[PDB]
Amino acid sequence: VKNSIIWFRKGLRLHDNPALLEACKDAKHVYPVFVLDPHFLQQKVSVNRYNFLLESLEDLQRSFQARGSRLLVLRGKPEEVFPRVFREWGVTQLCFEHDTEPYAKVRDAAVRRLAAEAGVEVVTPISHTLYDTDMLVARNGGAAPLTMQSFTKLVDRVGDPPAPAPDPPAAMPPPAEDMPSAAPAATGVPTWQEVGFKEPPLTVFKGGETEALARLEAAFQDPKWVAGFQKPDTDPSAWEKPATTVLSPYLKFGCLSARLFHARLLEVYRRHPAHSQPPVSLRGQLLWREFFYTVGSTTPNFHRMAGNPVCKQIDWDDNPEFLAAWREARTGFPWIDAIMTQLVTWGWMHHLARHSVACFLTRGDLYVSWERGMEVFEEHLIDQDHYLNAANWMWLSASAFFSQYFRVYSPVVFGKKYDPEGRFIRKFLPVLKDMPAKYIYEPWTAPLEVQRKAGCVVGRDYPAPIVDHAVASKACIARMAAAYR
Ligand SMILES: Cc1cc2nc3c(=O)[nH]c(=O)nc-3n(C[C@H](O)[C@H](O)[C@H](O)COP(=O)(O)OP(=O)(O)OC[C@H]3O[C@@H](n4cnc5c(N)ncnc54)[C@H](O)[C@@H]3O)c2cc1C
Ligand SMILES: [Cl-]
Repeated sequence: VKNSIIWFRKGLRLHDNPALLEACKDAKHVYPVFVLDPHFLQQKVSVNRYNFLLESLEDLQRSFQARGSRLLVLRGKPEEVFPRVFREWGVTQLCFEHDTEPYAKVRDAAVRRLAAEAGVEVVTPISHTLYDTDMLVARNGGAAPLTMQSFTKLVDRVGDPPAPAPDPPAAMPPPAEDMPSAAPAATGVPTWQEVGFKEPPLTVFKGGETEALARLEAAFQDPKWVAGFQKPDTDPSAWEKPATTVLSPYLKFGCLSARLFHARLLEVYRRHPAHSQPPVSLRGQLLWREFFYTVGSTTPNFHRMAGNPVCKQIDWDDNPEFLAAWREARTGFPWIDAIMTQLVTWGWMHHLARHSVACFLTRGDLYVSWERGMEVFEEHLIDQDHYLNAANWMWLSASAFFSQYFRVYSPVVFGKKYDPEGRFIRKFLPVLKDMPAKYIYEPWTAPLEVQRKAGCVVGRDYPAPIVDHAVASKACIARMAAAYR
């Protein structure tokens, strides 16, 4: 008979899951499997992203039960768990979504060999990205493009990406009854307290495929906003209704199909001929995701500086005092400390908001390595993608893709253009809620009668600025110009 296993790592979804469909085809029994590392928290990972993953698994659980099945959350490592359940369940086929990530390439190489030892068929379709990221390198001559212009001219020569796969059947072959490794008490979705977190999550974005589809339909309620989308013209100060889609946490874990997003974008573009074009368009943002995935999967040490052939060797300073003040939201700049607060509370900030902290820490003011700030993002960001994190942090440090270090944001004037009243600051930094808008972005310039009337004395309730931006930026820019020579 055909007993199959659909292995979930990314792509935590039922729509456009081309492996679920193969695993359910002519199958007597289907085993939805997610391998969960029981330790990991004893080795880095906030309770915001892990609970977002757990909520995404609970959404798959309710979706599989509504179709007569059940999600199996197995404990242990894949190399130790799969050889057991292969012969316990009589597995003849193993399906899982393809992953071009470095740890994944090793992990999958190991499982495949084990699946070949047990006479199991391995089917790995491509559905996490838009196109075969390897066909994009092959058609280009054998090398990945290094500019967005050249990549967008490449995908247009390939054509439209594959359409989203059809929905799975309303009834699925359930797991076999009375299997020891499929016991409900052992294969259940754990909560954030049971895995070893003593702190509750504070994010406002819930995980799951159901929430990803609902937030998708909400963004497409106004097709005029979808068509004329220009990313660089958005608001980094909007928090009640973010100026963007906020679909990156769902696209990272796979709760939302990139093929479904692109297909819905083309439907709106066909009825709006004057829609925005890449890279500023909504489709262009998906192409940024596809551009960095193509380059990083073919580039050695992409997540690092040393050994990276595409990164610029920069003598970044080792200054734990500046790094700690930056990650603890105590730099003295309310605009910076608000975004670094939104980082640990929500796990998501606007793209231009992430531009201000990454520039302030690196080539702008503190001259600290982009790897140090990337490690701080890798823990709090609920949308933490390996290739997208690394390329964007090299972008902001003028170490790759970006070479314009004379462009430094002011930790005081950038946010004032969008939010002169400081609504964003008063929300995430309530210690400055009564400060007048004239000194909200520069509290150290406020009079002391003013400071006390508002309950924020600089040096007692809110720290002074750790650096002078005019002095710090002048010194960092000069060193960047020497390195680029
Ligand atoms: C220092 C730094 C680190 C970042 N780290 C991450 C990360 O770990 N994960 C992550 O998903 N994005 C990362 N980004 C990119 C960008 O900030 C986010 O994708 C964006 O803020 C998410 O908002 P959204 O989902 O509303 O995007 P939208 O503007 O609505 O775009 C929709 C989708 O396009 C993709 N996208 C958008 N902008 C980019 C971009 N610049 N690069 C690549 N793909 C993009 C995402 O999949 C996103 O969900 C980083 C950017 C910076 C400057
Ligand atoms: Cl600026």
